[PDB]
Amino acid sequence: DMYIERAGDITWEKDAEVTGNSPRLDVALDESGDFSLVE
Amino acid sequence: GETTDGVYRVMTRRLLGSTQVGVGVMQEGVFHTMWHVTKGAALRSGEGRLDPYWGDVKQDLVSYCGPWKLDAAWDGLSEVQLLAVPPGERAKNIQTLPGIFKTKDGDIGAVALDYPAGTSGSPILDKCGRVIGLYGNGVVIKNGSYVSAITQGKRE
Ligand SMILES: NCCc1ccc(NC(=O)c2cc(Cl)cc(NC(=O)OCc3ccccc3)c2)cc1
Repeated sequence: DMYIERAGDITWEKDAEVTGNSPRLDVALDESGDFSLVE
Repeated sequence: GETTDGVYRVMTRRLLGSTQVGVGVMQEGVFHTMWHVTKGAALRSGEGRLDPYWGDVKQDLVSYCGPWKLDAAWDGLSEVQLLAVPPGERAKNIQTLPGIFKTKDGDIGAVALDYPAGTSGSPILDKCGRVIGLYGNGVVIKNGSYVSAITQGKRE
């Protein structure tokens, strides 16, 4: 029996920590909703 | 139960202790999460029950109490924020410039941020605070790291 608990408001935070890169990848999506890399 | 708009943890008592299996968004009385988090099962909110309303395994999305309400899209130019809700940890906004998933059926925004599997369903937002998609379905690239698609439904 799954249950939910509030974790916060959905708002943009000014001066939030900035990280992560922006890769461009060729991918395929199968009928089961799984993404895979196409090379 | 609690129906106030916001981000929520999805918990289960089936496994050891109380385990967080994912995250979701409550908006306009509808609860939005990823299919792999709940597998479409019913949810509890206090003494109330949330019943599934719509879902699709290929999109990896599910809505409860009503149809999918989130219809904002990434503009393809601007930075976004992942409002990450990791298991046992406080909600935290992380700003990033999305990458791209190029598919035979079009391009999708992607976020290269590494979080535990129980973070799936955390919302990705634009500068107006609108949810442009959910984090948690993507791929593992060469280094072993994670890149998630920005998964968004359709508002009928
Ligand atoms: N048919 C769809 C089923 C499905 C089922 C599940 C998922 N999602 C995940 O598994 C998931 C979600 C998030 Cl937010 C992060 C990760 N991270 C990830 O895989 O990182 C590599 C790694 C992990 C742990 C230790 C070492 C390396 C996974 C998607 C889809």
